[PDB]
Amino acid sequence: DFEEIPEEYLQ
Amino acid sequence: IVEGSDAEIGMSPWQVMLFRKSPQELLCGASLISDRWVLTAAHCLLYPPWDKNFTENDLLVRIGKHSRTRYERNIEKISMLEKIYIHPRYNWRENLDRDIALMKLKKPVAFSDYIHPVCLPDRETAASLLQAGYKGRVTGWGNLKETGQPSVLQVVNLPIVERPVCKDSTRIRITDNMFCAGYKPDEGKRGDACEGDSGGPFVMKSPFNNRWYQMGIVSWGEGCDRDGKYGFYTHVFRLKKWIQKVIDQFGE
Amino acid sequence: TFGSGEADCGLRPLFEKKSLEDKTERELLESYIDGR
Ligand code: NA
Ligand SMILES: [Zn+2]
Ligand SMILES: [Zn+2]
Repeated sequence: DFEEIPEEYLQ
Repeated sequence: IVEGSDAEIGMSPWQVMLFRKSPQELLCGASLISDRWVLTAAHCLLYPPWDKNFTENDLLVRIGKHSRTRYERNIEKISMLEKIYIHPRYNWRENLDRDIALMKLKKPVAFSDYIHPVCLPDRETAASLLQAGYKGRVTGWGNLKETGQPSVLQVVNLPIVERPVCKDSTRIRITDNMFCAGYKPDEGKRGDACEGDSGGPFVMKSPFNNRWYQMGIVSWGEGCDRDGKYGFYTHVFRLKKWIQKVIDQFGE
Repeated sequence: TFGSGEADCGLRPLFEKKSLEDKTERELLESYIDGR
């Protein structure tokens, strides 16, 4: 349901 | 938020969203108090009865949001946590007494029109605004009914309830570190916080200095908007020394 | 952060700072037996 967030914030 | 409406842009700049990395799901709400500290309800992070125990590494803090599910490019900011502090006497075994937690972010966030912290009340302000009948506001991306999720941030303004009436609405021990708010069945007005809103703020606008203060935190309830029940919140002023301590002991 | 906030805490760039009111604040201020 949420939208993909910029990979960089997971690492 | 049950029977609450969509918010406006820039309405609650302090409202934070606590996100889980995997699955990527909304977990709780929180508020920004300085550029490095976020404040939430401890049970959002630790609740042994259901084996909940999150750590820095499992969460993300999204600030500047409006929409619940979209990555609002260029408007929101995403930060990582450095440390989480729970109140040493958080009582999860009985009534979530002292349901407060502090999160230190990795780096400070910059403010904008959409990101700005909220004030924390001082004795005088608490004393003048925490009165029964005074309405306060709560916001969140929580459930819209008990049993139906919103697309935007919701709001609702609720009156504070007289302690005895709060007390006679439940079989749980209410302490002095909690207050309850909501409309009596007789007031024909509704609204309440619900699953997904916990941790968010309850603020009041000071008619003396036009500022918003966070008087409470969404803590618990028995369902969402049941007639006869009220929602309980953590009493931020009563736990403010705690707050101060960790902040001037671990940063700012 | 601490008492009374942080300094520039509590004033919203799109409302207080512009002297614009959001549609329900009136409701609160009125509950404190009215404010001006
Ligand atoms: Na109710
Ligand atoms: Zn909860
Ligand atoms: Zn529940």
